[PDB]
Amino acid sequence: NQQIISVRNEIQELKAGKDWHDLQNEQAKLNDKVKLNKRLNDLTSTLLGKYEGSQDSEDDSIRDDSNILDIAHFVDLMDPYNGLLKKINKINENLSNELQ
Amino acid sequence: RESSKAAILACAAEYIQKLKETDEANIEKWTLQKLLSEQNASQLASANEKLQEELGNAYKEIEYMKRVLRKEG
Amino acid sequence: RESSKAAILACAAEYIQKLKETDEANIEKWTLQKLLSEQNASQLASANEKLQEELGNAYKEIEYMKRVLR
Amino acid sequence: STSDRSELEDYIVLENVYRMFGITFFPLVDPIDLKIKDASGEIFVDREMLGIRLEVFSERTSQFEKPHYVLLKKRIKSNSWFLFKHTIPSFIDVQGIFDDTNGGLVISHDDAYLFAKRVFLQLVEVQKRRQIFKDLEAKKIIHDLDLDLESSMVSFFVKDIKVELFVKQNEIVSCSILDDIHDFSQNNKSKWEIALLGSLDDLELKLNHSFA
Amino acid sequence: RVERINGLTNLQKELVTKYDTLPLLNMNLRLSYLRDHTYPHLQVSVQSRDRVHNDGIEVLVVNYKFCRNTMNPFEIQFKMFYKFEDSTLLKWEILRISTNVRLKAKQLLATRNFQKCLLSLYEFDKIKSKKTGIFQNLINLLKRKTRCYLMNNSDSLIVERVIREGRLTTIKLQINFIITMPGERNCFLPMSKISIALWKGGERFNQIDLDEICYGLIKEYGVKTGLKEICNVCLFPDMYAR
Amino acid sequence: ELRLEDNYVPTSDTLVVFKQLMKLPVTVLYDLTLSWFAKFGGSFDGDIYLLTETLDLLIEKGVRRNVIVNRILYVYWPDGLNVFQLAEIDCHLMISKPEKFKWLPSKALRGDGKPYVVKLQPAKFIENLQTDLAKIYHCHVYMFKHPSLPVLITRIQLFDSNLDKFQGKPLISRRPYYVAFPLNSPIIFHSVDKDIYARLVLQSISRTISERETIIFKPVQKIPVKSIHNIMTLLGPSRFAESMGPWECYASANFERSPLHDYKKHQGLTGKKVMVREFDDSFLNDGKEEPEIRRLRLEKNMIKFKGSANGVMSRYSSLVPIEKVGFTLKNEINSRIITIKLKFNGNDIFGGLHELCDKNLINIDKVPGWLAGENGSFSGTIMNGDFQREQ
Amino acid sequence: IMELVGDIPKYSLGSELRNRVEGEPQSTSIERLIEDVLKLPQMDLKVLSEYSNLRKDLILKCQALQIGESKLSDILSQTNSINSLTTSIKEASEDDDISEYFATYNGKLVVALEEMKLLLEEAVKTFGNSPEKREKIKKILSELKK
Amino acid sequence: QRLQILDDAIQEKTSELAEFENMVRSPSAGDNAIPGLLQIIQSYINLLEEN
Amino acid sequence: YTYGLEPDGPVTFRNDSHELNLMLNDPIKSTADVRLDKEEVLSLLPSLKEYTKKSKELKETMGQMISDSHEEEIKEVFV
Repeated sequence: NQQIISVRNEIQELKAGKDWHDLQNEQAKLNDKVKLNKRLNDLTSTLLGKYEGSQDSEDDSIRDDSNILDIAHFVDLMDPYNGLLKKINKINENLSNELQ
Repeated sequence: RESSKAAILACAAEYIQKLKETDEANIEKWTLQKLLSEQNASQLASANEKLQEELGNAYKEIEYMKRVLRKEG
Repeated sequence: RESSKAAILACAAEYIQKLKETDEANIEKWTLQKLLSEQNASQLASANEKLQEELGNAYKEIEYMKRVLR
Repeated sequence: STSDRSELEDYIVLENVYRMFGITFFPLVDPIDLKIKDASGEIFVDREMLGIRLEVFSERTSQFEKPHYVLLKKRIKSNSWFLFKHTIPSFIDVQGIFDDTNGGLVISHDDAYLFAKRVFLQLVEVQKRRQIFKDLEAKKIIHDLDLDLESSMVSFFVKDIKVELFVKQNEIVSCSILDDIHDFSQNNKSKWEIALLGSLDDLELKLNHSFA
Repeated sequence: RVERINGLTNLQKELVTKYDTLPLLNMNLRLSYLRDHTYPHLQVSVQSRDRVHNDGIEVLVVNYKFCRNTMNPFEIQFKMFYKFEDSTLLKWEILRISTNVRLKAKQLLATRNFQKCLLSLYEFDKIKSKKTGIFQNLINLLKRKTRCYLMNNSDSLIVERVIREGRLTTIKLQINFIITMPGERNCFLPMSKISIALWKGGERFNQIDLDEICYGLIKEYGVKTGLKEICNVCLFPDMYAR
Repeated sequence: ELRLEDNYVPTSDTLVVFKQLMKLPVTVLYDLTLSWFAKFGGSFDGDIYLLTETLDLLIEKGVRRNVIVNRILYVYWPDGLNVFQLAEIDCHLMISKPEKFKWLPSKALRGDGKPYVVKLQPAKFIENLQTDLAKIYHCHVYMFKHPSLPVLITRIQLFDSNLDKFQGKPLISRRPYYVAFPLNSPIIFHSVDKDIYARLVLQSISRTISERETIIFKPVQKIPVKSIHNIMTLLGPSRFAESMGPWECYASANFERSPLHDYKKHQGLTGKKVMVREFDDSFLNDGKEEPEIRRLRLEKNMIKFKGSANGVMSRYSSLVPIEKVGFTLKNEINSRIITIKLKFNGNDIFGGLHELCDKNLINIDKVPGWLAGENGSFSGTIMNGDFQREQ
Repeated sequence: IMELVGDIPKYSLGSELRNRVEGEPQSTSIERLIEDVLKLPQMDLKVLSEYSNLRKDLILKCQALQIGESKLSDILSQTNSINSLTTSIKEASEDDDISEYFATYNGKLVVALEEMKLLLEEAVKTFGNSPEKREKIKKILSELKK
Repeated sequence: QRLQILDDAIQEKTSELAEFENMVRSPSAGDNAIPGLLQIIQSYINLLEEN
Repeated sequence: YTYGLEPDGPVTFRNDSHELNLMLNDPIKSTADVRLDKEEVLSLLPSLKEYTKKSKELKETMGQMISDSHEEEIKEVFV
């Protein structure tokens, strides 16, 4: 009855330690860094030829941002309050007032 | 801030061995730092010198500038 | 090792103090030579960025080549 | 005088208008930290103290909920803040947020406002759940219910079926349906339980649709 | 001695008499904590304030000015009615908006819960200012070594260098910093996004690896130094081979 | 397998349980016994309606409690009550006389040192804990909520077999153990006992709560606390925690009303009054006095020891009375560290100090906050003007 | 016989799996399911083959999920922007007139520019300086800074 | 089934986007006149703020 | 920073994120080199092809409108 409680307490104690967390976090950081080094070397070589790889094509466009960019630009242009036509009306009236 | 003498002694021993352990890692990190720093310095020096000779090729291309200029005036 | 308990504790205190001092000492020299290496790298980079800038500006002369062949 | 009583009027009306923002710094001090400068016979405060008030607009009543407060003090040597007293409940780890901000070296009032905004959003993420659940109760979309303090685990009877939910901020992450009904086969149960997951804003709509 | 204090009390005597811990009631102090310690660059003023004593309802019309961008501050005006008793709001109305932000803020102001609208407008202003700051710093770091063109109504910029590996081989990079107003799907605040694009000789590089490069380098070095360093990588490899 | 059920009967001394029963009023006895007969019946012959009218006619005749207790212990259930009833009587005893029981706090932590806000559905917890405990000891577990607090309370009792005895086959009882859970907080409350059985119990709760990530309990205080109300106030999820002592009004939060509140009654227009302090130390030097200034001096003492002029809870009784505190000042003078360790004992340390301040044996302006009551219930060391809880 | 096991052992598989395999989980959480199934290890031979194929298919399924929500959020932001613009034009016009709003955009531009021209060709061209032409040219630039 | 109920939402939103695409559509050939007028305007714009 | 002298970089990013409320391109989870492939996800979510082509059609309509407006040229004289 003593021994079982002792071993259970040890089991609980082990998994809550700081080192157990720190080692896993460090390993994740190592993996991230090595992947980053791989990618940077690959892309700089691709920029400089002598690449001996792929990293140079757009056969698919599943991941993209041009959509939101393009529509935000258009919405800014078509704005009924800041649109180019509203702008030109304001400046036209200002110039007319200046002239007359 | 331990209170009991036994706790004081135990904490003192733990603190002593922790300091001893920390010193070795602190020593070890410096060699890696030296390696990284000298690697970066050598890389930057190589960049500077090969940019100097790339600019040498560029002044040869400025001799070609000067030829294209003679070929028109 | 030594006999009296009070002597043991006093030696422990001395040991802790010298450990702290030794751990403190090395940082200074490491940081000083680190700083010297850092500023050497900094001035070499200050020259390298020049070399960069006139190499880039040389494309104006490259235009002076290839815009003759308009 | 007459001017003072009448101009306090507009200034505090603007102060209302500023409490209309929710996150609201307010001043504070600690009595024991006052001392004398020994030559001018003048008093001064040793350690600065900042107060934050945390008001959330209750659209359910068009009033504001009972506010929350968090209070910060400066260390003696470090010239940096530390979390001394606060009203924020313990399930909001304000100390951890403070230690996370700027690596723990909270100095600037901008860092303090970052910390304050974090705790305020964390409080709004509680009131936002409580408001919608009480709204569902009010319109009889659900029968009686019981809530935990932070409104993260919630139990309710819809008509006769009863459900257990565990929600993060704005989102349901797990669901459980407990009652047994003739039409409530395991496949029916499973697809109901799966459909109940997602953002909380759609829960009212989908529950009303799945009324039967 | 004994003193009577109120919202107008001098802070010095409030402090000298301070043996409690309650909030300091000094009223301009609360207003300042609100106005220039949690909402700096928010120049607000109440335009009308009459209360209808017969109905017992306060009537307000209050005007705001957000001046993070002093070159073109945007403004807004709320009319507002509350019960003046039992602490309840009746209604509020946006009487006026500066045209420069009308559309971009309308969806936010279409939402109720004024707290959301006002403080989100505030954070929108500061985030726009920071966006412009990041771009201008990058432009400064690159201007003379590589001329560079801000475009898409200040949302994205372009940089360029001519690779010398091949004869006049060009390399082209452009970056995006888009700010999105809230309203739909997690929070209620304005939020921003970064993405980059690269070309060599007009040939676009696959965007997955480029995005992950952006991700990693920004996380390692922040947006500022991270993006300066992105430009170092992409616009200066030939120097960099070793 | 070894999980017990409600119909089993333990063994114990009859006189002790009789004395326990005598504490309860007549009405609760009537209710408990009606429920027990409804669920289990009894040796008595007749319908519950017959039992109802017998108990009635017994009570309108003004019979004494002894008759009912003797009936319960000698005719209705003469051989002994069930484990369920034994747990129920202790539940009622705790609810009726909360101040008779002691508690200790314990904090739940996860791997990264963060607080783990425990959120608990009772069914999974109880089944898992019962299955975990049954493999080692015979365990009966009873769970209930406090009538007036947001806390779930559990009673755990362990049994073992048989001094000498023949084939009667009972299981002898043992002193019980208690645990409590606030709804949303990292803290746990449990009884004060360090026998191996309590350790086994607490370890079993720590094991069973987890279900997705490891969990460990870290004690935060070494001296017990009474009266579950008080420990809930001190460390439960509430506004008073980290706003104790002079800082209680923020926990009250009634000083400030919502902004849309009426103008003319907003307290800012109306204000309040306070006393001016004195800083040149005339305390040790030395009826020639008048009422008003003395009144506000007493108010000053009140707020310094209570945090509000009206004195939010006699004038000395404090919010949560503290029986023991041990402090240790560490100050540097001429590059020499000096230790002073104060030890206080009583029923309310800070109330007594407040009384001494009223009698003018202590100078209010030189009482530090930690001595006034903030960091309440925490003994600790003060360095650099910052309180630090003892390890 | 302690050691012989022709199966995976217990406690080596996520909570959702050790619940579902032996009984009804009493609750569901897709996020828990995906971060549990992502832990499943590599390994009769037919059972092993179906295990590997099914696990790979499941990993691809949750990857497809994640990709889907990633695109979904951007689509929602887009639709919000378009809704804002459409509402603005709808209220500005007070009728639909929206296809012709976009079409007559360029026509309105050219007519606005020529009616501008007939006065600006002196009001700013003959002024020939930013300060001299302030009210028109500098106003245009200041508005170009909004 | 989760993937399917993502998929249906993507169809719905793409239908909205297609509706707006049909909304904005209109023909155009004479952009050259606008370009010439804009060049004429750019003449004065440069005369004012060519810097 | 990580191993030379035990940072400024990651903490700078954290503050930038908490002050900007900044999106950034998240990675994609994987296991045992079970990496994403475009064909499988595109088949499992058929919608993405329709989304791509109709967003394209939208983009060409919007772009030809923009070019006919010459807004880029009109704004170039204000850059």
